[PDB]
Amino acid sequence: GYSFSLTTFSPSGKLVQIEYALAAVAGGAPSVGIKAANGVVLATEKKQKSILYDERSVHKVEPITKHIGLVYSGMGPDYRVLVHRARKLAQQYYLVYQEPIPTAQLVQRVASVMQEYTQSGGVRPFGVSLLICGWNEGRPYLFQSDPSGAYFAWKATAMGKNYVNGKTFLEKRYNEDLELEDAIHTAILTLKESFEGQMTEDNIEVGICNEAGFRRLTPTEVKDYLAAIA
Amino acid sequence: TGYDLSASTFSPDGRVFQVEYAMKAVENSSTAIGIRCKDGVVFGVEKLVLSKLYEEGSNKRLFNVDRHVGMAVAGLLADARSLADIAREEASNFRSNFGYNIPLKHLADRVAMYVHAYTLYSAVRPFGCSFMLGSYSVNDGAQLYMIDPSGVSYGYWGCAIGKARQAAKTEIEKLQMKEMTCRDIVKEVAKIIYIVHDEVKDKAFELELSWVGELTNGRHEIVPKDIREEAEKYAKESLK
Amino acid sequence: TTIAGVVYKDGIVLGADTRATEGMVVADKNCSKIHFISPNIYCCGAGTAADTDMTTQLISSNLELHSLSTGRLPRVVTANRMLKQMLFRYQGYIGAALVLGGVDVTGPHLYSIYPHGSTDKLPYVTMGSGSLAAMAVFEDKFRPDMEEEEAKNLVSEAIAAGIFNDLGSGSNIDLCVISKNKLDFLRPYTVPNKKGTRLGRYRCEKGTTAVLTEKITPLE
Amino acid sequence: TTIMAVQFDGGVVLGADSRTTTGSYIANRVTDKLTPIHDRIFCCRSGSAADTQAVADAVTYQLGFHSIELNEPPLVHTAASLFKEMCYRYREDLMAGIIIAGWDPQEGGQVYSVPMGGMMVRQSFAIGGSGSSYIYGYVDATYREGMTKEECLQFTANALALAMERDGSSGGVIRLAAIAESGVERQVLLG
Amino acid sequence: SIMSYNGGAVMAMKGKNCVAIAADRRFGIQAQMVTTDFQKIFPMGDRLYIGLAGLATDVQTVAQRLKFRLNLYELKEGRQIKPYTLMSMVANLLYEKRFGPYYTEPVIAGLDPKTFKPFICSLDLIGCPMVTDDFVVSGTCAEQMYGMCESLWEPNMDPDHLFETISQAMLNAVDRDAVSGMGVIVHIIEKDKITTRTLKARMD
Amino acid sequence: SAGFDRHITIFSPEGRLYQVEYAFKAINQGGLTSVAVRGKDCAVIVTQKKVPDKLLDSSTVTHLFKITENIGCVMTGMTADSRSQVQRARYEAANWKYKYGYEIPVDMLCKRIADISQVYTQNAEMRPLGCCMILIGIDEEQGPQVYKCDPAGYYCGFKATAAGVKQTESTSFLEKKVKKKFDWTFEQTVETAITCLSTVLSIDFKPSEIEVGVVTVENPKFRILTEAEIDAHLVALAE
Repeated sequence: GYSFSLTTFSPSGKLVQIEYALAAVAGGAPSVGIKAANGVVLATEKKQKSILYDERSVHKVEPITKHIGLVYSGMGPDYRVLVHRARKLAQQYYLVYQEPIPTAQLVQRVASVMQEYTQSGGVRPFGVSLLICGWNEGRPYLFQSDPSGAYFAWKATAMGKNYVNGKTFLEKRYNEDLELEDAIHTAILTLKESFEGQMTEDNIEVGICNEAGFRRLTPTEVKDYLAAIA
Repeated sequence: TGYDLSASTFSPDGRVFQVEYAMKAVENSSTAIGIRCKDGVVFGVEKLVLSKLYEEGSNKRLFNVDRHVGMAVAGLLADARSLADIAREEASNFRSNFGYNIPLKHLADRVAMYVHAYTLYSAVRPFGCSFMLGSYSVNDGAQLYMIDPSGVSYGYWGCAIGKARQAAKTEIEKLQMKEMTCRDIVKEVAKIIYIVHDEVKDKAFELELSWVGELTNGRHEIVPKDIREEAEKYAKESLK
Repeated sequence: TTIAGVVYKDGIVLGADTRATEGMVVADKNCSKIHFISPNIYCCGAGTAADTDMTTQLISSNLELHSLSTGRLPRVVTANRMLKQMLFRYQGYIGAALVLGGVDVTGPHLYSIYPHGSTDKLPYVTMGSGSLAAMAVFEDKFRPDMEEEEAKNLVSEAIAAGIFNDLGSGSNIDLCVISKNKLDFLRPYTVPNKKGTRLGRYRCEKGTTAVLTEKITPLE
Repeated sequence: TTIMAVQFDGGVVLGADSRTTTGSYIANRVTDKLTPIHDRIFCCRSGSAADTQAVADAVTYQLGFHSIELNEPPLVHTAASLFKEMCYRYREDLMAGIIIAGWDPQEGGQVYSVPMGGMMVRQSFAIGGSGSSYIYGYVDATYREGMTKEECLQFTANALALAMERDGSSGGVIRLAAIAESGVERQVLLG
Repeated sequence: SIMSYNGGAVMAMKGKNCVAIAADRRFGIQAQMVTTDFQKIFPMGDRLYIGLAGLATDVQTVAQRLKFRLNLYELKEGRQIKPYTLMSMVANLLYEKRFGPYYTEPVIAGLDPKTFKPFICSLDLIGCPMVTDDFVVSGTCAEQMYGMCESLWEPNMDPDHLFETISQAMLNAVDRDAVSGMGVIVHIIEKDKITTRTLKARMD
Repeated sequence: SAGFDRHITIFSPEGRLYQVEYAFKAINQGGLTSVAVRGKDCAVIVTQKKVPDKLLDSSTVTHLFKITENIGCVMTGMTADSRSQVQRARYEAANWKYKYGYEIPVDMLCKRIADISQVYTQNAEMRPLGCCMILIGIDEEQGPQVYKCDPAGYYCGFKATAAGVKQTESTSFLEKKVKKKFDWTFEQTVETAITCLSTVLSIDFKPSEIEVGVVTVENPKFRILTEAEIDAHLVALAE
């Protein structure tokens, strides 16, 4: 019975309310994202609870600009909040500099926002881990954040249920050199490793990032591609 | 029994115990009823003298909020005074902004939002009041509303607030309420208040009756109760 | 400065002339006066240039933000409401003479904005200093529901008359055509005024100017 | 410029020119000078344009929000009071010649006038605009108490015709509006 | 005018693969000069300078403010700055004082950080940019430098004739000008090297 | 578990927070049932009333709250949260109408209400408004819509929709009923709504207890039915 709340350190350890938010992230819906040579592939795992829900209303894959994709693994109600913050911030950058914002500067400022919520002492942290990507100046990128304010840079990663198992498959399956199609193939493979047995044109939801810009794929080509891709 | 401390927190079964405890605070307060007729709304409050120290004409729970609206409060009196001032302020804003008399639905909704806003946060407590709101208009008829301590505000024909909440409406509802003008309803409310608690727990009480409708041409004031003296010459005929 | 707008049978054809004068001297011969708002809505500015520029970039940012939050194509009336509310909020201090045009789901909609906040929906507008000549050509030869090349010839003719009247431009009149599906944008449309060829050669020589102090700094 | 509103027994009838000018040049030849706020209540404007447009938008906001919260159709005197407050509060900055008219279920057809100052009065007929002085010259000559709809239409037609004919700023085209218990009837006349 | 309080003239000219910027040396109050070594062309990164003309207060103030924001940008991002980005930055900095305006006419001349593409632009006193291909001018004297550069400019210019063209233009337009004179400084830059020469102008 | 006694809005171990999943049955203290159905170019709300008193009125017990002229809603849970949420919805729809010049689509309104509930959830020292809201409306190029807003700030929206007390059973009947691919010709919708509530609650009662709110692409105005036509539909499904 301690820590409680956000203003004071432990006797020796860490920030238990951030560790619990990370556990709530790890208890979330799975996702996978892979940086290839020319593009970046994002893929989530979106199961409706009943047969009643519609798949055209809520969207996991969400663009920040015309060339910057972003998925998560956590809670949509906080996700939309920090999405809207990132929207307004990226449009403020484009007001200041009249140039589309680079992804490193996005990740700096979004990390500053999340860090400002981790400061004391009445607000809770986000239960949201991001996977940010974009194609700025030829070389595409991939940046994962976390509730603690930190950030990383990945070649391919995963987040959600069985991220450890999916990551051990990613270490074996993926490599340095692929194209976007082979990236989607290995991405649906590593998401199909951990998802339920019935995977359709609606249970997944996939957006890509070519150098020609962000592209959020449709259920038509998603159903064409995952119609027993291997 | 918890977890009953703050007004922001929920329970393991999902309700706010602060609101319940504030609701049953008014249960110990004096009995106050109300009923409307086809051309007016009549109030009536069982009011008690402490022992012999009062003046029969102090601290009247029958307030007078707008030109055609008044309260029939019961519970903590000063909280009701502050809430009456807020209601006067809201009717003031409406009269200043739109040039005509406030409809009672809109007034009741603003007051319900104000009471709900005092039930929301953790710094403040919920109100300890439960009051009545009556009105009359030439294009609207008679309207009688009702606000609980929580902030649920809807409409009635008759109501009761106090100890005998059920024990008044047991014989309120056997009144032929539609076909009567309110001048009968005056002595009707007199007999209803006079039925409950003559001498049993306390020693003596005293009656006030408020009065709005078409007969006042849209005004709201206390009856000249001494005029027509309708309680006692019928109260002494209501014991048998 | 002479900008114009029109509505043909499907969409909107806008024109402009690109002489950005600073006082009494021609300071520019090529100034993009047709500004971006959205993939379907565009805007033109007149009068104070930087006011029109900053305002149209702010409103384009706000509509990009709203459209990406919503998830569908923007409406022209929202842009109109933001612009008139902003310009009334500045009380007519900012001089920004705007022409607003776009094609929604409802179709083509043209608005002209006067810098206090007075707006109008019109089939054809002219704005600027030499707007009167283009409005002359419009009032002479306009008919409702023209075709494409007809409307292009009319707007080109109007801005050409504005150039043959005073304070037009040397420039090769800029046009832009918005339809329900097809957006086009044409900078070097028609060049009437070629620069006269040099008759000699006022070229300097390697050393015709006395030099007092040199410096060399290498780089990478 | 020249705006006009005449009530009768069943409802009210409005009317205006269009011809919004700036100085000596006509900026716009045809204009919706009269503005719907609610489905049964109009206002017609004059003076400066941006002032009346912003005021009409905010009044549309407040009146729509209030009448939805009542869940009842609004009054005309309500909208007149709203225009009175917003005109009077910024008389230092606004130039509004707002004239309110509209049919009401409780009170029938009504006409209110708010001139450049910010006062509010109920009248049976109203003028407005810089070129309204002339038909204000003979509106106390030709008017008869208790007209029909067609008599009001012919009356305002002759009125706005002569106002457009005489004043230099006035002109353009005649717009009419007929508001009653039945419906809203707008039409575009010339003659 | 207020622009003619301390004088000033800045010329920038785009060549074939290189760009040349030049300015005057005179500093003084309305008719009384003080010194001949007042700096108006500042280094903003590599192969990119800026020139400022008008009131000297706004020259040094906006130059230090811009250096502040420039170093903050180049430290937040390890790369160096593109010239359009700098142009937009100066536009935002000037437009923040929409009603409190500086009295300056900034001129940006620089190369591409990736390629050898030259770049010139100029701004107004509220932040109105203007990109051209031949030359931009600023300061008190305008029509002189417009007449000279519209007389002498060629599209494809070796850096030597570029230097001589901007030299003759600045010398004649300054010698005709009254309040701006007393020497000329010239920066002629390219991908390989950076050259700064001072000319023997008339000290009258 | 707790342990931590879940007094404020923090994260507990493994891994949830208990305040919102206590707020999810503040709906369940309402004692009330709501069903929404979208089949075709119409949309139907149905919700009963629990009035034991003859002294109590019948008009002002209405839960169907006409948000705007083309958007309706129904509320369950506690009444004060519901009515305050409704006035926030009306205020923000009017704010849309003022700012953007046209009528709000029902999606953005649910997004804005969800965001308000999330801000009430993100910052502490405020109760998280324990009521659930179902919206309906007609939109051009999309037909009718049915949406649900959570007290947590989790909006969603879907074909056959139900929230309140007994709606595990209602969604069980709506899985066992919206699986056959027939069209829904508006009396199919009214009949399935009345009979789904009539199988969940199993009452088969007078036309004076339920409230029916409909919207249709023939009259896009929100419309509340009358006792006569409610009785007409009820005996029209009486075989």
